[PDB]
Amino acid sequence: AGFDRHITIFSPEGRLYQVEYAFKAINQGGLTSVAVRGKDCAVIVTQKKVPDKLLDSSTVTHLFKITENIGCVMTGMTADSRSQVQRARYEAANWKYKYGYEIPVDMLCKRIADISQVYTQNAEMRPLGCCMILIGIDEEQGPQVYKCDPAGYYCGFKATAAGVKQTESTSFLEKKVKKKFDWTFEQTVETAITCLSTVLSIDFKPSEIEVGVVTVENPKFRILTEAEIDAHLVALAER
Amino acid sequence: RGYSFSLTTFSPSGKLVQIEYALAAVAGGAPSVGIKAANGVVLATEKKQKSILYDERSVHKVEPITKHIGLVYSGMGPDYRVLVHRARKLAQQYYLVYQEPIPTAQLVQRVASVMQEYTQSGGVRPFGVSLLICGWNEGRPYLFQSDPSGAYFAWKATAMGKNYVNGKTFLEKRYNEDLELEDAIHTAILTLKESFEGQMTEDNIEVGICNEAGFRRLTPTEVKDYLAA
Amino acid sequence: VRLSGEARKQVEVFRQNLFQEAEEFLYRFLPQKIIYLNQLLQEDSLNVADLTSLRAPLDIPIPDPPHKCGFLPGNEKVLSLLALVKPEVWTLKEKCILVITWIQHLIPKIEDGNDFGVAIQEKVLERVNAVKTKVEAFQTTISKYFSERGDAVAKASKETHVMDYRALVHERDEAAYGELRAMVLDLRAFYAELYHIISSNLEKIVNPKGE
Amino acid sequence: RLSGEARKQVEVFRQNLFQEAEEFLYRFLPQKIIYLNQLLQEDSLNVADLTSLRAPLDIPIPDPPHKCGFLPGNEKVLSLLALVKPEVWTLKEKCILVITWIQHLIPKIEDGNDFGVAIQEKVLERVNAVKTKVEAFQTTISKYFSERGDAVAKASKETHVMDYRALVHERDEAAYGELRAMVLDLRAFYAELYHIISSNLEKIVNPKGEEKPSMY
Amino acid sequence: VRLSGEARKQVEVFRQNLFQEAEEFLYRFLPQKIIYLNQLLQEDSLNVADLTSLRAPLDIPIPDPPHKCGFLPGNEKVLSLLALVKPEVWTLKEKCILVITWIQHLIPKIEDGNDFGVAIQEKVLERVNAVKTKVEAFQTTISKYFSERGDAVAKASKETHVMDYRALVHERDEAAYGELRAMVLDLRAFYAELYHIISSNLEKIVNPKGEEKPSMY
Amino acid sequence: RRYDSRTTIFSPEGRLYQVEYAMEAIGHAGTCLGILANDGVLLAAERRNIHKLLDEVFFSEKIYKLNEDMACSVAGITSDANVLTNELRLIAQRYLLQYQEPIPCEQLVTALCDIKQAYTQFGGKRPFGVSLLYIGWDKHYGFQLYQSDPSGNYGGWKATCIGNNSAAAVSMLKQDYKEGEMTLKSALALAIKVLNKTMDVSKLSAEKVEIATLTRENGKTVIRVLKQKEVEQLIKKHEEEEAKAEREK
Amino acid sequence: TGYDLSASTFSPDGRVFQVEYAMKAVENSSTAIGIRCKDGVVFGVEKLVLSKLYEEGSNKRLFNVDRHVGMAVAGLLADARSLADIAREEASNFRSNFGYNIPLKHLADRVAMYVHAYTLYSAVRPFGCSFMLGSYSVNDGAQLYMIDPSGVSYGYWGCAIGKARQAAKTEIEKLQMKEMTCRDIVKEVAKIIYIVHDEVKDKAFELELSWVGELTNGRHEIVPKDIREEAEKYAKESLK
Amino acid sequence: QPEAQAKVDVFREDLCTKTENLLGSYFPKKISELDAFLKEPALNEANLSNLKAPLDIPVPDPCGPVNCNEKIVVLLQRLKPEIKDVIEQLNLVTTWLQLQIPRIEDGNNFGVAVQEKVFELMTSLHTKLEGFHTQISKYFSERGDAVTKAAKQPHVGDYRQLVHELDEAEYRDIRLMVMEIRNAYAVLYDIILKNFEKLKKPRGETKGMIY
Amino acid sequence: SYDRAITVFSPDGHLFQVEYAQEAVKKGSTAVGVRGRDIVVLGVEKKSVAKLQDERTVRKICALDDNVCMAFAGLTADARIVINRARVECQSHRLTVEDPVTVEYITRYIASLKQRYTQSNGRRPFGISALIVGFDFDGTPRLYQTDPSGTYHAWKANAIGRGAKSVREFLEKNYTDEAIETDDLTIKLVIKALLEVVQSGGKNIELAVMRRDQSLKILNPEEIEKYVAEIEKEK
Repeated sequence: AGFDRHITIFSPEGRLYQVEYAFKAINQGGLTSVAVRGKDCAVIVTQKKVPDKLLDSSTVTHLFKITENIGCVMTGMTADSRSQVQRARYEAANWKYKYGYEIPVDMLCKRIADISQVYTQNAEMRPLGCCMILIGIDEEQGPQVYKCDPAGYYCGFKATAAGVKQTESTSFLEKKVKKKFDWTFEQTVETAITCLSTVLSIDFKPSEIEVGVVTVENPKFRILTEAEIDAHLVALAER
Repeated sequence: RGYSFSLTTFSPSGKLVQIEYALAAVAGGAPSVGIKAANGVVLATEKKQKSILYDERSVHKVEPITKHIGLVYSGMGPDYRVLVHRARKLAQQYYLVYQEPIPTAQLVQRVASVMQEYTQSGGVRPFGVSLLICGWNEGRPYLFQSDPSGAYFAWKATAMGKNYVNGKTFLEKRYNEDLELEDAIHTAILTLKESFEGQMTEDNIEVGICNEAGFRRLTPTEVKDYLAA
Repeated sequence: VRLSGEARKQVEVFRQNLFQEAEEFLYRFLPQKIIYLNQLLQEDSLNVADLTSLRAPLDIPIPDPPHKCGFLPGNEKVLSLLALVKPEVWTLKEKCILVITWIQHLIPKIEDGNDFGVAIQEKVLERVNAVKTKVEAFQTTISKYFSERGDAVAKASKETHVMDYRALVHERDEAAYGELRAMVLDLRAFYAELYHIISSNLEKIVNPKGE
Repeated sequence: RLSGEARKQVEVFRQNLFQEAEEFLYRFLPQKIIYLNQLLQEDSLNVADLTSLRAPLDIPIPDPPHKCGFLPGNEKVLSLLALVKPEVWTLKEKCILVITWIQHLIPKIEDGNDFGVAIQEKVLERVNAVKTKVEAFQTTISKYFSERGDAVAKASKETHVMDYRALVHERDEAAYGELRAMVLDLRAFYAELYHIISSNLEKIVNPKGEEKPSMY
Repeated sequence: VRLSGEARKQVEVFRQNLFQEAEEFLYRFLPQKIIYLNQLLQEDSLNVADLTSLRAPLDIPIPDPPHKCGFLPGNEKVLSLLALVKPEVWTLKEKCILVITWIQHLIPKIEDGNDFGVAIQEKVLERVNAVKTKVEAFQTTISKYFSERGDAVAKASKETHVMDYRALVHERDEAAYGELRAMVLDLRAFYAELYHIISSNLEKIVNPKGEEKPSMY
Repeated sequence: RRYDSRTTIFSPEGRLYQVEYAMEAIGHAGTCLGILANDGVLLAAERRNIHKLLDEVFFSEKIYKLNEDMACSVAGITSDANVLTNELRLIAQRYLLQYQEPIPCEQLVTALCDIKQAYTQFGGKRPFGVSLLYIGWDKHYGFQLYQSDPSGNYGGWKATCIGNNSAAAVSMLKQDYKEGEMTLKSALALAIKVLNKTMDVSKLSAEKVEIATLTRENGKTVIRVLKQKEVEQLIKKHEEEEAKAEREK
Repeated sequence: TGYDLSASTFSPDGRVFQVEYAMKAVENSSTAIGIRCKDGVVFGVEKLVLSKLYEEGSNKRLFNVDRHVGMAVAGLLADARSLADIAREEASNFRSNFGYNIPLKHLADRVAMYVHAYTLYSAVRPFGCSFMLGSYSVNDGAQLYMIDPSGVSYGYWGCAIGKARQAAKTEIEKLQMKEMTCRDIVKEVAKIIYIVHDEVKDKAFELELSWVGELTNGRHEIVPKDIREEAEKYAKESLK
Repeated sequence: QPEAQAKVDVFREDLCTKTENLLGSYFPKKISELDAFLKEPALNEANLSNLKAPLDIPVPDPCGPVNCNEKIVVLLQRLKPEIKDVIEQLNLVTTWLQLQIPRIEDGNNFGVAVQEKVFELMTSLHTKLEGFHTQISKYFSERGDAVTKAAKQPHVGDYRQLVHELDEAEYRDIRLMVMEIRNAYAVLYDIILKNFEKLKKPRGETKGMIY
Repeated sequence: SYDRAITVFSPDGHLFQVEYAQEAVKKGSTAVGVRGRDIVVLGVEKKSVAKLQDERTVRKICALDDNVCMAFAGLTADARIVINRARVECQSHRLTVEDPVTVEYITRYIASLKQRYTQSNGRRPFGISALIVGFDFDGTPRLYQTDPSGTYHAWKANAIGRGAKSVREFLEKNYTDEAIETDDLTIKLVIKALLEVVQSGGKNIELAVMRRDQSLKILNPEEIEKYVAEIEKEK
């Protein structure tokens, strides 16, 4: 063949197989992340797996804060994830400097995604093998959830997942939105945790998951403590 | 052979085959339809979503470059956005220089020049997207297509994407120059109705129109009203 | 092609039966065959230490130096070993055919890229075809034993003066015993290698082009 | 330094080859295709139950514990053979003609602009393949008589064995099936030759193409 | 290596004889042979239409159901056609050998580049070796005909009751006639293909490396 | 093996095969024609795009005006054609800015051909897969017709055709063209004749051709595109004349 | 398979194999370990003596990348020295601009991003070094970080790199570093290195140790030779 | 000449219709029929001692006519039509695919490669099925030669065993041939159905119009 | 193997792409140059009119300056570029040193340009060889030749292009001090030499002369007809 092995060249069917391989690179990590939106809150959950006891559990995280009121969860290569996180933080601060107001979540996602496009069009560099999911509150639009992928697609979502169990998780979430009644903050967090736990079969403990939330009442992105996570987990088991 | 992989290499029989492959990438893209009515021009495309989870309001396949110009695409979504930003920038440069809204013909020339600019260098790939650029200038409608090759053509009506040949045949059967846009939108949704393989709804399609007023994306309620027929 | 309802049903039942049989062979029959071949190897008849013991009695009159031949039977020992091994040989050939067609049905539509899965599938079916040709060679040798021993015995009876033909008959029996024991061993090895390859590469074999 | 006679001789050979190629391609191939289709429609090639074409063998069955009369060949299969054999020889002749025509059309060897030459070699290997298959069919036709004669001679010599008698009947059956397959593939070969030559004719006749602007 | 004047003379004599003979052959002998084989296949004997004209009597006494076979001649038609064909095939093999040697002596010193001319020489050598193998196949099958027919008639005489051997003898004769006409066609075609390829590529064949360069060295 | 890649490697026997492969591309293009006459020079082209749902919004699909005093018709890749025409217009206007006189025809052709040669020679860029005819009037040499190729080599022609069936067009023009005797009307009739011969369509549609003429009137060049009525009249006259020639026999 | 030739490429199954091949580089290296305790961080390296000719205190794998941080490396020594120069430049730039000693987490992030730059581009290979960084500041505390050739960075209570990583990691795991103090940790680091050293394959080694902590007033420094000798004697005694 | 193209196009249209009908109906039906024959009790016999046929040859201390194994002969008589049919259908689809091959061109060689792969598997199937057809023929000759050897040498015991073993081997080979013909039909249907778009339309209708 | 890049040397140290460009020169139309005592004559064959082409556009002989002219055999576009570059260098040299260019100076410059294109990959050699003629300040006639490689050599008389070997053999035979004695004899010598390799005499040769202190003169077709007639008659 040879139509793979370079991002620039098109297949005879015009598919650009290299970026599709970058999509597989996300699943190679073996972790899953889920994001679900609510009427007044947006949450991100992801597996936290510590391979060795010696590792400091505090340092390992896939949840990062792009700015005070935006948070992200990265899935894929850890290094590419950290690099994209840094680029996102730079883009947000530069937006604030130039335009005088906090970057919208959609525009941040668009900037990061079009950067991913310049990666998937120029020859020498490779697409970053990571996926981003951004959550924030916009005053006009309420909560928001968005996802960047290695291709440059940046579509917004009511709820999403990324990682190895993405298809199972989106099947689960699709059923839940179809039986739409609402999602308050507690139900939002419960839906996220139930989705992740059901698709993985994990039956989590508080250490195994890390959750981050935004709410219209408290717009700042915060990563909940193990105690708060256990509080939500116990509520799930009780009912 | 070696002609297949290189972009700056004419194959034997003189074909730049990577560009043909980019056109094949366009053909895989979703259906898009453009019909130039006497008093307007309608751009329509399917916005079929993988799941209910997708939020339709987040992204649009039909975008305004200017007040009186808008365009739609079939092909690669990221490439579409690169060139839609570049098109908006080119139009604003024209407005700064001449203090007049850019003509549709001039804009399609400039964006096609950009698309050609990309094909020449080996380090870059062609844009795997084609566009239908519609506009109303000088009290006249316009419809244009711009391919990955960097070439542009002027169509009374045409279709891109999946089943574009069959859609074009359906159009040439159904097309009348005397059509008003009220009828032309119906013909466009029918042209797409040929090729969905699904039950079209207000969400599953995105359609926009241009006229003396200018380009606009008619709302989900509007397209529901037109779909009711 | 227009698909009749009955035709669709027929193709679907074939595919279903094939995939069910593939799972059954891989997970139930194959280990049972491995343990069976283990115990067969452990049997005393198949691990005879002294090959001169199975030297058959060939009764043809030594010619007096300067009358007729009675019935000469075949070696019961090697015949019994053949009775044991031959079913296993043909059984492995059948199951190899099953695995080959199962893999071929799992091969997807041809596309330009993401072809590493089909490459893995092609590698596995290449090994399976190699196992099948070795098994067919065992069948050829099993067929050859009878004809070769008959030629040798007939030649010895026709030419009683030459003793080397009698020595040859005894050698044919010894070589047959060795070959049959090797056949049992490598049948077990082929079964195990098939399990190893398929189990190791199952994800790509069943799902080559990603999702 | 060609003589006038030499140049005229090679010229007439080239022209006759070209005319024969055109005549074959545009007239002979369709006519033979329809004719072979008619042969396939014919009932002789379309015999359903091969027990019918089984021919009696009058070797005396031996009594449990004198000379066989003239034992004839099977009339049906030998007649079918009489039908098919000329067509096979004809196809071999015409494929040789196609090979010669292509080879004469092959241009002076030069680097570059070799795609037409590659097309020529590709069609040449295809016609060589059908040449291999038709000569193989000729060999099968030839071997049938010898093997059946050996079989019937063996059956006569050893009357006790009836496997040889079954072998004679089986050889007749296999010969009938092979003859039907031969006619079918002769039709297919003529059609495939027409398809490849007609589809790639422009490059086959003019591989290098039109003369260029001549940068020099 | 040190060469005597006599040694140089002998080598130059072989070289000049080979070159002049190759020129004479391709320019004169090849057209003559092309037309000769053409008229020969146009001859009526080669274009026999009814193959039963070719089949010859085998006087094997058919066995009556319940004495000796006379001299069984070879097929006069086939042996006469073979007498015509055999000089031509051996002649073609000789001339292909001459062409091979001519091109090989024209092969230049081995060198790193400008190897396109020697590549042309190698390609035409590939073609001439191919036709050499083909004519060798013709030469062996002509003997195979006689051996096979002799074995067939011996079998038919030995086993009179089998008529399939008699049919086989007739079939061998018919197949031989078909092979012979295809053979003369192929011989003419090989002569013509040799002429075409050599004439087309003679410049690079005779002068592969090409004219002397300006000598930047 | 392969000495046809990268457009910078001389193959053995010293041939640049990339430019030859590019010259192969123009043959696929729609035929374009130019004829030189005593009173004027014309460009005629076959609008290969004959899709029903296409609009003739532009001045011409194939014919381009480069300057007040000259025009061009293009056969080859349309994108490279657009680039080359933009470069041509800029070159002409640069000369007018510098010398305050119109660009000479040969000078403009030579400049663009220098660009086209440059793209051949340097490694990364492909040769321009374009061949285009130039028509213009200059004070030094009057009416002139020029042809260019992907190689960057140009020549002056009394009449020539580029594109599909260019050999047939040139063969027809050779016999028909009368040196020193043409007028614009006769040249238009000849153009219709050779176009009818080359173009596969039995009847020239008069929407499947575009004809433009360059003439000097009142001391100023005028480049005009014959309108559909004019070319309809021309094809009607040619059909009548050819039928009358047929009727006599 | 041409997927493994370059780092720009992806495998069809989503793996960048050049980076993994570079990760295999460090395993060729002799082991090095760093352990973090309450007082500070201790580093240790098993520096194999290739020849008697080579001077002692040469081929140092323990570098000082700033006064308050030290670096221990495994993998290609050239790439490691270059990475140390990069880290020193980053620390100096941080001091010059922001006016204070660089936080270790930030320094690890910057050098990790510099490393991660190389995995992307085709022109340049990934680094062939994996290195540990450690510092003590009264504000931040004891911090130990490890950077792989990929540019992944994490904080480790105990860490090992090189050939004997796994064995060293289990030995470190059975230690309870959090409660312990540095002057004991040097002895246990010596014990672990002497354990994992293979006498048959590796002829001899000279234990190279360093620490940073409150006992230094937050300066990374090479161990005083008396303490080195005490720890080495203890390690030889425990080895039995 | 357009008349030749007209006739050849009539032939190719007939081929396309016949091949489409073949895939739609005949291949599924034959898969069903052949698995039905496979599951028939006759093809799968528990003990080949029942398969054994008598040899009336005398045994030493002119023979009565020995007979073919009627079991083997009836199984072969039902098998041989299946082999001829599958070979005929394979030839039909092979010719169809060869006719669909487009004009050779530099670009868009994908679709030609798909046809090449399918043609490769068709060639492999052709080889194996022709081997089956040869095997059926040689069985009778081998059995006849063995019984004649036994008659010439009544004393030689293992020639009887050679005859019996040839019969058993042919039985097992018959059932394997039935399996392989079934699987050949299935895999051909699967491959052609999956790749039909490119097989029927290799280049594709799309025209770029860069010119 | 070693023929795909200009930079790479071969085993035995042959740079083969420059050799291929030198081969490309051989394809071109013939050109011939001869040094008379007071004339330098430069003659070039003409391929064909084609009957619908204007001869003025195609001219192989060109004047770099008042005192220097060249003819080329090889790629026409490359020749045009090299001619323009040498012309601008001529005027620049006059600008810089207030003196007219010497023939060896301009052939050195052209050779240096061709050499510059050979040395670096990413650029192909100019596929031309040239014959530069001029009169120096002393008034001595000068003839120089250049090739794609970048070496330059003075020649009493030479040819380039197709049939260069044959015509230069003829010229080695014919050339002598006697022939150079007369200007008409020099012109007739070059005309006979081109007649050695050309289809037809008058139609297919374009010839020019430079005198001691006069500009280039392309001889009229009538004058060439008269000279070939004089040459034809003498035989």
